[PDB]
Amino acid sequence: CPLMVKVLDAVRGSPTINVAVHVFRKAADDTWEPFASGKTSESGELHGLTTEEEFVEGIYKVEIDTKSYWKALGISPFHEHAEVVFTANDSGPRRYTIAALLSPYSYSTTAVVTN
Amino acid sequence: CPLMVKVLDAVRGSPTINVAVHVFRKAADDTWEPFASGKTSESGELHGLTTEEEFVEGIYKVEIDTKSYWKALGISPFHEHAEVVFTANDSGPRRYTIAALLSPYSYSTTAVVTNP
Amino acid sequence: CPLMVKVLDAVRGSPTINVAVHVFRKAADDTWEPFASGKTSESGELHGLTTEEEFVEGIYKVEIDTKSYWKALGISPFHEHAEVVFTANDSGPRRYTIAALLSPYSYSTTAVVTNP
Amino acid sequence: CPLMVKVLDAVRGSPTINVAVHVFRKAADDTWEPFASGKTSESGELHGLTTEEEFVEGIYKVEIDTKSYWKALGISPFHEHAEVVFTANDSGPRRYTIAALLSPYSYSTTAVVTN
Ligand SMILES: O=C(O)C1(c2ccc(-c3ccc(Cl)c(Cl)c3)c(F)c2)CC1
Ligand SMILES: O=C(O)C1(c2ccc(-c3ccc(Cl)c(Cl)c3)c(F)c2)CC1
Repeated sequence: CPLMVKVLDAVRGSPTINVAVHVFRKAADDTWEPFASGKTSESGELHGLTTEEEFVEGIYKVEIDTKSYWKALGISPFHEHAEVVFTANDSGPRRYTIAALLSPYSYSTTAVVTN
Repeated sequence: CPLMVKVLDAVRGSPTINVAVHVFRKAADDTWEPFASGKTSESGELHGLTTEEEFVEGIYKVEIDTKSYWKALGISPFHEHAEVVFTANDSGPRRYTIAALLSPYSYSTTAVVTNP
Repeated sequence: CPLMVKVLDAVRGSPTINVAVHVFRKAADDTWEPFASGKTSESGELHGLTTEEEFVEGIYKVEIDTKSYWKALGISPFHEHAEVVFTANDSGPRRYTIAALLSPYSYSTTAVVTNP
Repeated sequence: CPLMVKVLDAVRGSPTINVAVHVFRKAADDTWEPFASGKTSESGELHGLTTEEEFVEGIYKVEIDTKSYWKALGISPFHEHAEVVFTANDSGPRRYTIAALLSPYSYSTTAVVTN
Protein backbone atom coordinates (compact mmCIF):
# COMPACT_ATOMS: atom_id res chain seq x y z
CA CYS A 1 0.00 0.00 0.00
CA PRO A 2 2.09 2.89 -1.31
CA LEU A 3 -0.36 5.73 -0.54
CA MET A 4 -2.41 6.02 2.67
CA VAL A 5 -4.34 8.87 4.29
CA LYS A 6 -5.10 9.21 8.01
CA VAL A 7 -7.29 11.98 9.41
CA LEU A 8 -8.04 13.10 12.99
CA ASP A 9 -10.72 15.45 14.40
CA ALA A 10 -9.35 18.13 16.74
CA VAL A 11 -12.81 19.12 18.03
CA ARG A 12 -14.07 15.72 19.15
CA GLY A 13 -10.74 13.97 19.79
CA SER A 14 -11.51 11.09 17.49
CA PRO A 15 -10.65 9.75 14.06
CA THR A 16 -12.33 11.58 11.20
CA ILE A 17 -14.82 8.99 9.93
CA ASN A 18 -16.24 8.88 6.40
CA VAL A 19 -14.37 11.84 4.92
CA ALA A 20 -14.08 11.64 1.15
CA VAL A 21 -10.59 11.79 -0.38
CA HIS A 22 -9.81 12.33 -4.07
CA VAL A 23 -6.34 11.87 -5.54
CA PHE A 24 -5.26 13.51 -8.80
CA ARG A 25 -2.13 13.24 -10.92
CA LYS A 26 -0.82 16.06 -13.10
CA ALA A 27 -0.96 15.13 -16.78
CA ALA A 28 1.35 16.25 -19.58
CA ASP A 29 -1.01 19.13 -20.44
CA ASP A 30 -0.78 20.23 -16.77
CA THR A 31 -4.39 19.36 -15.96
CA TRP A 32 -5.32 17.29 -12.91
CA GLU A 33 -6.32 13.81 -14.01
CA PRO A 34 -8.41 11.78 -11.52
CA PHE A 35 -6.21 9.04 -10.09
CA ALA A 36 -8.02 7.41 -7.15
CA SER A 37 -10.64 8.11 -4.50
CA GLY A 38 -12.14 6.67 -1.32
CA LYS A 39 -13.51 7.42 2.15
CA THR A 40 -11.89 7.12 5.57
CA SER A 41 -12.88 4.19 7.78
CA GLU A 42 -13.97 4.23 11.42
CA SER A 43 -10.27 4.42 12.36
CA GLY A 44 -9.88 7.53 10.20
CA GLU A 45 -7.71 5.67 7.69
CA LEU A 46 -8.01 5.19 3.96
CA HIS A 47 -6.11 2.22 2.52
CA GLY A 48 -6.16 0.64 -0.90
CA LEU A 49 -6.11 3.77 -3.06
CA THR A 50 -3.51 2.53 -5.55
CA THR A 51 -0.87 -0.12 -6.27
CA GLU A 52 2.88 0.10 -6.66
CA GLU A 53 2.52 -0.55 -10.40
CA GLU A 54 -0.05 2.22 -10.90
CA PHE A 55 1.63 4.77 -8.56
CA VAL A 56 4.28 5.97 -11.02
CA GLU A 57 6.38 9.13 -10.79
CA GLY A 58 4.43 12.34 -10.99
CA ILE A 59 2.96 15.30 -9.18
CA TYR A 60 -0.02 14.20 -7.11
CA LYS A 61 -2.75 16.14 -5.34
CA VAL A 62 -4.57 14.61 -2.36
CA GLU A 63 -7.82 16.50 -1.73
CA ILE A 64 -9.57 15.85 1.61
CA ASP A 65 -13.22 16.91 1.41
CA THR A 66 -13.34 18.61 4.81
CA LYS A 67 -16.29 20.88 4.00
CA SER A 68 -18.63 17.90 3.43
CA TYR A 69 -17.40 16.38 6.71
CA TRP A 70 -18.10 19.48 8.82
CA LYS A 71 -21.39 20.28 7.07
CA ALA A 72 -22.64 16.76 7.77
CA LEU A 73 -22.00 17.39 11.49
CA GLY A 74 -23.97 20.65 11.39
CA ILE A 75 -20.93 22.96 11.33
CA SER A 76 -20.10 25.63 8.78
CA PRO A 77 -16.33 25.41 8.16
CA PHE A 78 -13.93 27.86 6.53
CA HIS A 79 -12.12 25.79 3.88
CA GLU A 80 -13.52 24.08 0.82
CA HIS A 81 -11.13 21.16 1.32
CA ALA A 82 -7.60 20.44 2.48
CA GLU A 83 -5.13 19.84 -0.32
CA VAL A 84 -1.68 18.29 -0.34
CA VAL A 85 0.39 18.56 -3.54
CA PHE A 86 3.69 16.73 -3.86
CA THR A 87 6.07 15.02 -6.25
CA ALA A 88 6.09 11.25 -5.64
CA ASN A 89 8.46 8.40 -6.54
CA ASP A 90 11.05 10.63 -8.23
CA SER A 91 13.87 8.62 -6.59
CA GLY A 92 12.18 5.26 -6.96
CA PRO A 93 9.14 3.83 -5.20
CA ARG A 94 8.35 5.17 -1.75
CA ARG A 95 5.44 4.67 0.63
CA TYR A 96 3.52 7.82 1.59
CA THR A 97 1.21 8.46 4.53
CA ILE A 98 -0.61 11.81 4.42
CA ALA A 99 -1.73 12.65 7.93
CA ALA A 100 -4.15 15.47 8.66
CA LEU A 101 -5.71 17.09 11.74
CA LEU A 102 -8.94 19.04 11.21
CA SER A 103 -10.70 21.94 12.95
CA PRO A 104 -13.54 24.00 11.43
CA TYR A 105 -11.24 26.98 10.67
CA SER A 106 -7.87 25.22 10.51
CA TYR A 107 -6.04 22.13 9.34
CA SER A 108 -2.57 20.70 9.62
CA THR A 109 -1.03 18.11 7.36
CA THR A 110 2.21 16.16 7.44
CA ALA A 111 3.78 13.43 5.32
CA VAL A 112 5.50 10.22 6.45
CA VAL A 113 7.68 8.87 3.65
CA THR A 114 9.34 5.46 4.00
CA ASN A 115 11.92 3.31 2.18
CA CYS B 1 -7.43 45.46 3.44
CA PRO B 2 -9.97 42.61 3.45
CA LEU B 3 -7.46 39.80 2.77
CA MET B 4 -4.03 39.35 4.33
CA VAL B 5 -1.56 36.45 4.49
CA LYS B 6 1.01 35.74 7.20
CA VAL B 7 3.58 32.95 6.99
CA LEU B 8 5.88 31.53 9.68
CA ASP B 9 8.85 29.15 9.56
CA ALA B 10 8.70 26.36 12.17
CA VAL B 11 12.32 25.23 11.60
CA ARG B 12 14.02 28.57 12.24
CA GLY B 13 11.33 30.24 14.35
CA SER B 14 11.10 33.27 12.10
CA PRO B 15 8.70 34.96 9.72
CA THR B 16 8.85 33.50 6.22
CA ILE B 17 10.46 36.32 4.22
CA ASN B 18 10.27 36.95 0.47
CA VAL B 19 7.95 34.06 -0.38
CA ALA B 20 5.67 34.35 -3.40
CA VAL B 21 1.94 34.19 -2.72
CA HIS B 22 -0.64 33.95 -5.50
CA VAL B 23 -4.37 34.45 -5.02
CA PHE B 24 -6.88 33.08 -7.52
CA ARG B 25 -10.65 33.43 -7.89
CA LYS B 26 -12.81 30.62 -9.23
CA ALA B 27 -14.50 31.66 -12.47
CA ALA B 28 -17.87 30.55 -13.86
CA ASP B 29 -16.18 27.96 -16.11
CA ASP B 30 -14.57 26.44 -12.94
CA THR B 31 -10.96 27.42 -13.71
CA TRP B 32 -8.75 29.51 -11.43
CA GLU B 33 -8.24 33.09 -12.62
CA PRO B 34 -5.33 35.13 -11.24
CA PHE B 35 -6.60 37.69 -8.74
CA ALA B 36 -3.68 39.13 -6.73
CA SER B 37 -0.10 38.27 -5.85
CA GLY B 38 2.97 39.43 -3.98
CA LYS B 39 5.90 38.41 -1.82
CA THR B 40 5.87 38.34 1.98
CA SER B 41 7.63 41.16 3.83
CA GLU B 42 10.34 40.98 6.49
CA SER B 43 7.59 40.27 9.03
CA GLY B 44 6.26 37.40 6.90
CA GLU B 45 3.14 39.36 5.95
CA LEU B 46 1.58 40.30 2.65
CA HIS B 47 -0.76 43.30 2.81
CA GLY B 48 -2.57 45.26 0.13
CA LEU B 49 -3.56 42.26 -1.96
CA THR B 50 -7.05 43.53 -2.80
CA THR B 51 -9.74 46.08 -1.95
CA GLU B 52 -13.23 45.79 -0.53
CA GLU B 53 -14.78 46.64 -3.90
CA GLU B 54 -12.83 43.90 -5.71
CA PHE B 55 -13.12 41.14 -3.07
CA VAL B 56 -16.64 39.94 -3.84
CA GLU B 57 -18.26 36.76 -2.52
CA GLY B 58 -16.93 33.60 -4.13
CA ILE B 59 -14.34 30.85 -3.89
CA TYR B 60 -10.68 31.85 -3.63
CA LYS B 61 -7.40 29.94 -3.57
CA VAL B 62 -4.25 31.21 -1.85
CA GLU B 63 -1.09 29.47 -3.10
CA ILE B 64 2.14 29.88 -1.10
CA ASP B 65 5.35 29.08 -3.02
CA THR B 66 6.83 27.03 -0.18
CA LYS B 67 9.01 24.85 -2.41
CA SER B 68 11.13 27.82 -3.56
CA TYR B 69 11.41 29.05 0.03
CA TRP B 70 12.88 25.78 1.32
CA LYS B 71 15.15 25.36 -1.71
CA ALA B 72 16.62 28.83 -1.15
CA LEU B 73 17.54 27.65 2.36
CA GLY B 74 19.19 24.49 1.01
CA ILE B 75 16.40 22.34 2.46
CA SER B 76 14.59 19.58 0.56
CA PRO B 77 10.81 20.09 0.83
CA PHE B 78 7.88 17.69 0.43
CA HIS B 79 5.16 19.92 -1.02
CA GLU B 80 5.01 21.67 -4.37
CA HIS B 81 3.25 24.54 -2.58
CA ALA B 82 0.76 25.16 0.20
CA GLU B 83 -2.79 25.87 -0.92
CA VAL B 84 -5.74 27.32 0.98
CA VAL B 85 -9.18 27.22 -0.70
CA PHE B 86 -12.16 28.96 0.89
CA THR B 87 -15.39 30.86 0.25
CA ALA B 88 -15.58 34.55 1.06
CA ASN B 89 -19.01 35.56 2.32
CA ASP B 90 -20.50 38.91 3.24
CA SER B 91 -22.37 37.57 6.27
CA GLY B 92 -18.92 37.00 7.76
CA PRO B 93 -16.63 39.36 9.66
CA ARG B 94 -15.24 41.28 6.67
CA ARG B 95 -11.46 40.86 7.27
CA TYR B 96 -9.67 37.61 6.42
CA THR B 97 -6.20 36.68 7.62
CA ILE B 98 -4.82 33.44 6.19
CA ALA B 99 -2.03 32.23 8.46
CA ALA B 100 0.35 29.38 7.67
CA LEU B 101 3.13 27.67 9.63
CA LEU B 102 5.66 25.88 7.44
CA SER B 103 7.93 22.87 7.94
CA PRO B 104 9.71 20.89 5.21
CA TYR B 105 7.24 17.95 5.42
CA SER B 106 4.23 19.66 6.99
CA TYR B 107 2.17 22.80 7.06
CA SER B 108 -0.64 24.13 9.22
CA THR B 109 -3.04 26.84 8.20
CA THR B 110 -5.78 28.73 9.99
CA ALA B 111 -8.13 31.59 9.20
CA VAL B 112 -8.70 34.61 11.42
CA VAL B 113 -11.93 36.33 10.40
CA THR B 114 -12.80 39.46 12.38
CA ASN B 115 -14.17 42.95 12.83
CA PRO B 116 -16.68 45.45 11.41
CA CYS C 1 8.71 44.21 24.90
CA PRO C 2 10.95 41.12 24.77
CA LEU C 3 8.17 38.55 25.34
CA MET C 4 4.72 38.51 23.77
CA VAL C 5 1.98 35.88 23.49
CA LYS C 6 -0.65 35.54 20.76
CA VAL C 7 -3.48 33.01 20.86
CA LEU C 8 -5.92 31.94 18.12
CA ASP C 9 -9.11 29.87 18.14
CA ALA C 10 -9.23 27.19 15.42
CA VAL C 11 -12.94 26.40 15.95
CA ARG C 12 -14.30 29.92 15.45
CA GLY C 13 -11.45 31.40 13.41
CA SER C 14 -10.93 34.29 15.78
CA PRO C 15 -8.37 35.64 18.23
CA THR C 16 -8.68 34.06 21.66
CA ILE C 17 -10.00 36.93 23.78
CA ASN C 18 -9.76 37.39 27.56
CA VAL C 19 -7.74 34.24 28.28
CA ALA C 20 -5.45 34.19 31.30
CA VAL C 21 -1.75 33.68 30.60
CA HIS C 22 0.79 33.06 33.37
CA VAL C 23 4.54 33.22 32.91
CA PHE C 24 6.91 31.50 35.34
CA ARG C 25 10.68 31.45 35.72
CA LYS C 26 12.55 28.39 36.94
CA ALA C 27 14.33 29.12 40.22
CA ALA C 28 17.57 27.63 41.55
CA ASP C 29 15.63 25.12 43.69
CA ASP C 30 13.88 23.91 40.47
CA THR C 31 10.39 25.20 41.28
CA TRP C 32 8.40 27.60 39.10
CA GLU C 33 8.25 31.16 40.43
CA PRO C 34 5.55 33.54 39.15
CA PHE C 35 7.08 36.06 36.75
CA ALA C 36 4.32 37.86 34.81
CA SER C 37 0.68 37.40 33.90
CA GLY C 38 -2.26 38.94 32.09
CA LYS C 39 -5.27 38.31 29.89
CA THR C 40 -5.24 38.39 26.09
CA SER C 41 -6.70 41.45 24.37
CA GLU C 42 -9.42 41.65 21.71
CA SER C 43 -6.75 40.77 19.13
CA GLY C 44 -5.71 37.70 21.14
CA GLU C 45 -2.41 39.30 22.16
CA LEU C 46 -0.77 39.94 25.50
CA HIS C 47 1.86 42.69 25.46
CA GLY C 48 3.84 44.36 28.21
CA LEU C 49 4.53 41.18 30.17
CA THR C 50 8.13 42.06 31.05
CA THR C 51 11.05 44.36 30.31
CA GLU C 52 14.50 43.79 28.87
CA GLU C 53 16.13 44.34 32.27
CA GLU C 54 13.91 41.73 33.97
CA PHE C 55 13.92 39.08 31.22
CA VAL C 56 17.31 37.49 31.93
CA GLU C 57 18.60 34.23 30.47
CA GLY C 58 16.96 31.16 31.95
CA ILE C 59 14.11 28.68 31.60
CA TYR C 60 10.57 30.06 31.39
CA LYS C 61 7.11 28.49 31.26
CA VAL C 62 4.11 30.14 29.60
CA GLU C 63 0.79 28.67 30.78
CA ILE C 64 -2.38 29.49 28.81
CA ASP C 65 -5.66 28.92 30.71
CA THR C 66 -7.33 27.15 27.79
CA LYS C 67 -9.72 25.11 29.93
CA SER C 68 -11.54 28.23 31.20
CA TYR C 69 -11.68 29.63 27.67
CA TRP C 70 -13.47 26.58 26.24
CA LYS C 71 -15.77 26.26 29.26
CA ALA C 72 -16.89 29.88 28.85
CA LEU C 73 -17.92 28.94 25.29
CA GLY C 74 -19.88 25.91 26.52
CA ILE C 75 -17.31 23.56 24.97
CA SER C 76 -15.79 20.55 26.75
CA PRO C 77 -11.98 20.69 26.49
CA PHE C 78 -9.30 18.00 26.79
CA HIS C 79 -6.37 19.88 28.32
CA GLU C 80 -6.06 21.47 31.75
CA HIS C 81 -4.01 24.22 30.07
CA ALA C 82 -1.48 24.71 27.31
CA GLU C 83 2.13 25.01 28.46
CA VAL C 84 5.21 26.24 26.61
CA VAL C 85 8.62 25.73 28.28
CA PHE C 86 11.77 27.22 26.76
CA THR C 87 15.17 28.76 27.47
CA ALA C 88 15.72 32.45 26.81
CA ASN C 89 19.24 33.16 25.59
CA ASP C 90 21.06 36.38 24.81
CA SER C 91 22.79 34.99 21.72
CA GLY C 92 19.30 34.83 20.21
CA PRO C 93 17.27 37.49 18.41
CA ARG C 94 16.06 39.40 21.49
CA ARG C 95 12.26 39.39 20.88
CA TYR C 96 10.16 36.30 21.59
CA THR C 97 6.62 35.77 20.36
CA ILE C 98 4.92 32.63 21.66
CA ALA C 99 2.03 31.80 19.35
CA ALA C 100 -0.63 29.17 20.03
CA LEU C 101 -3.56 27.83 18.00
CA LEU C 102 -6.26 26.21 20.12
CA SER C 103 -8.82 23.47 19.50
CA PRO C 104 -10.80 21.56 22.14
CA TYR C 105 -8.63 18.40 21.81
CA SER C 106 -5.46 19.86 20.30
CA TYR C 107 -3.09 22.79 20.36
CA SER C 108 -0.16 23.91 18.26
CA THR C 109 2.49 26.33 19.39
CA THR C 110 5.41 28.01 17.67
CA ALA C 111 8.03 30.58 18.56
CA VAL C 112 8.91 33.63 16.47
CA VAL C 113 12.29 34.97 17.56
CA THR C 114 13.47 38.08 15.71
CA ASN C 115 15.18 41.43 15.41
CA PRO C 116 17.92 43.61 16.92
CA CYS D 1 -3.23 -0.39 26.46
CA PRO D 2 -5.02 2.64 27.90
CA LEU D 3 -2.30 5.25 27.24
CA MET D 4 -0.23 5.46 24.04
CA VAL D 5 1.98 8.17 22.53
CA LYS D 6 2.79 8.59 18.83
CA VAL D 7 5.24 11.19 17.55
CA LEU D 8 6.11 12.37 14.01
CA ASP D 9 9.01 14.50 12.70
CA ALA D 10 7.92 17.39 10.47
CA VAL D 11 11.47 18.08 9.22
CA ARG D 12 12.38 14.63 7.96
CA GLY D 13 8.90 13.25 7.25
CA SER D 14 9.36 10.21 9.43
CA PRO D 15 8.38 8.82 12.81
CA THR D 16 10.22 10.35 15.73
CA ILE D 17 12.43 7.48 16.89
CA ASN D 18 13.83 7.08 20.40
CA VAL D 19 12.27 10.15 22.01
CA ALA D 20 11.95 9.83 25.77
CA VAL D 21 8.49 10.26 27.31
CA HIS D 22 7.76 10.72 31.02
CA VAL D 23 4.26 10.55 32.48
CA PHE D 24 3.34 12.15 35.80
CA ARG D 25 0.19 12.10 37.92
CA LYS D 26 -0.84 14.95 40.22
CA ALA D 27 -0.80 13.86 43.86
CA ALA D 28 -2.99 15.09 46.71
CA ASP D 29 -0.35 17.67 47.68
CA ASP D 30 -0.47 18.95 44.06
CA THR D 31 3.03 17.75 43.21
CA TRP D 32 3.76 15.73 40.07
CA GLU D 33 4.41 12.12 41.02
CA PRO D 34 6.29 10.00 38.45
CA PHE D 35 3.83 7.55 36.91
CA ALA D 36 5.47 5.87 33.90
CA SER D 37 8.16 6.42 31.27
CA GLY D 38 9.51 4.97 28.04
CA LYS D 39 10.96 5.73 24.59
CA THR D 40 9.32 5.73 21.17
CA SER D 41 10.02 2.81 18.84
CA GLU D 42 11.11 2.89 15.20
CA SER D 43 7.45 3.49 14.28
CA GLY D 44 7.38 6.54 16.56
CA GLU D 45 5.03 4.79 19.00
CA LEU D 46 5.27 4.13 22.71
CA HIS D 47 3.07 1.31 24.03
CA GLY D 48 2.97 -0.41 27.38
CA LEU D 49 3.22 2.63 29.67
CA THR D 50 0.50 1.55 32.11
CA THR D 51 -2.38 -0.86 32.72
CA GLU D 52 -6.10 -0.28 33.13
CA GLU D 53 -5.81 -1.12 36.84
CA GLU D 54 -2.98 1.35 37.45
CA PHE D 55 -4.40 4.15 35.22
CA VAL D 56 -6.92 5.52 37.73
CA GLU D 57 -8.69 8.87 37.64
CA GLY D 58 -6.43 11.87 37.97
CA ILE D 59 -4.67 14.74 36.28
CA TYR D 60 -1.81 13.43 34.16
CA LYS D 61 1.11 15.16 32.46
CA VAL D 62 2.77 13.58 29.42
CA GLU D 63 6.20 15.16 28.86
CA ILE D 64 7.88 14.48 25.50
CA ASP D 65 11.61 15.16 25.73
CA THR D 66 11.91 16.98 22.40
CA LYS D 67 15.07 18.91 23.30
CA SER D 68 17.10 15.69 23.74
CA TYR D 69 15.73 14.44 20.40
CA TRP D 70 16.74 17.53 18.42
CA LYS D 71 20.09 17.94 20.20
CA ALA D 72 20.98 14.33 19.35
CA LEU D 73 20.42 15.18 15.67
CA GLY D 74 22.71 18.22 15.90
CA ILE D 75 19.91 20.81 16.05
CA SER D 76 19.35 23.45 18.72
CA PRO D 77 15.57 23.58 19.34
CA PHE D 78 13.43 26.18 21.07
CA HIS D 79 11.41 24.20 23.63
CA GLU D 80 12.63 22.24 26.62
CA HIS D 81 9.96 19.59 26.00
CA ALA D 82 6.38 19.27 24.82
CA GLU D 83 3.85 18.81 27.60
CA VAL D 84 0.27 17.61 27.56
CA VAL D 85 -1.77 17.96 30.78
CA PHE D 86 -5.24 16.45 31.03
CA THR D 87 -7.78 14.89 33.35
CA ALA D 88 -8.18 11.17 32.58
CA ASN D 89 -10.82 8.53 33.36
CA ASP D 90 -13.17 10.93 35.15
CA SER D 91 -16.18 9.29 33.44
CA GLY D 92 -14.84 5.76 33.67
CA PRO D 93 -11.95 4.11 31.84
CA ARG D 94 -11.02 5.51 28.45
CA ARG D 95 -8.17 4.82 26.04
CA TYR D 96 -5.95 7.80 25.20
CA THR D 97 -3.58 8.33 22.30
CA ILE D 98 -1.44 11.47 22.54
CA ALA D 99 -0.23 12.34 19.06
CA ALA D 100 2.46 14.93 18.44
CA LEU D 101 4.18 16.52 15.44
CA LEU D 102 7.59 18.11 16.04
CA SER D 103 9.63 20.89 14.42
CA PRO D 104 12.66 22.59 16.01
CA TYR D 105 10.67 25.75 16.90
CA SER D 106 7.14 24.33 16.99
CA TYR D 107 5.01 21.40 18.04
CA SER D 108 1.41 20.33 17.71
CA THR D 109 -0.38 17.81 19.86
CA THR D 110 -3.80 16.21 19.71
CA ALA D 111 -5.64 13.56 21.72
CA VAL D 112 -7.67 10.59 20.46
CA VAL D 113 -9.98 9.34 23.21
CA THR D 114 -11.97 6.14 22.71
CA ASN D 115 -14.76 4.18 24.45
O1 LIG E 1 -0.58 38.03 13.75
C1 LIG E 1 -0.76 36.79 13.67
O2 LIG E 1 -1.79 36.23 13.24
C2 LIG E 1 0.37 35.89 14.16
C3 LIG E 1 0.17 34.39 14.06
C4 LIG E 1 0.21 33.70 12.86
C5 LIG E 1 0.04 32.32 12.88
C6 LIG E 1 -0.21 31.66 14.07
C7 LIG E 1 -0.29 30.27 14.02
C8 LIG E 1 -0.13 29.47 15.14
C9 LIG E 1 -0.22 28.09 15.06
C10 LIG E 1 -0.56 27.51 13.85
CL1 LIG E 1 -0.71 25.80 13.74
C11 LIG E 1 -0.77 28.32 12.75
CL2 LIG E 1 -1.20 27.65 11.24
C12 LIG E 1 -0.65 29.69 12.82
C13 LIG E 1 -0.16 32.36 15.27
F1 LIG E 1 -0.38 31.79 16.47
C14 LIG E 1 -0.02 33.73 15.25
C15 LIG E 1 1.15 36.36 15.40
C16 LIG E 1 1.80 36.39 14.03
O1 LIG F 1 -1.31 6.46 13.36
C1 LIG F 1 -1.09 7.68 13.17
O2 LIG F 1 -0.36 8.16 12.29
C2 LIG F 1 -1.76 8.66 14.14
C3 LIG F 1 -1.49 10.14 13.91
C4 LIG F 1 -2.11 10.88 12.91
C5 LIG F 1 -1.81 12.24 12.81
C6 LIG F 1 -0.85 12.83 13.63
C7 LIG F 1 -0.75 14.21 13.56
C8 LIG F 1 -0.42 14.95 14.69
C9 LIG F 1 -0.32 16.32 14.66
C10 LIG F 1 -0.44 16.97 13.45
CL1 LIG F 1 -0.27 18.69 13.40
C11 LIG F 1 -0.69 16.23 12.31
CL2 LIG F 1 -0.82 17.01 10.79
C12 LIG F 1 -0.83 14.85 12.34
C13 LIG F 1 -0.38 12.09 14.71
F1 LIG F 1 0.53 12.59 15.57
C14 LIG F 1 -0.62 10.74 14.79
C15 LIG F 1 -1.86 8.23 15.61
C16 LIG F 1 -3.12 8.29 14.75
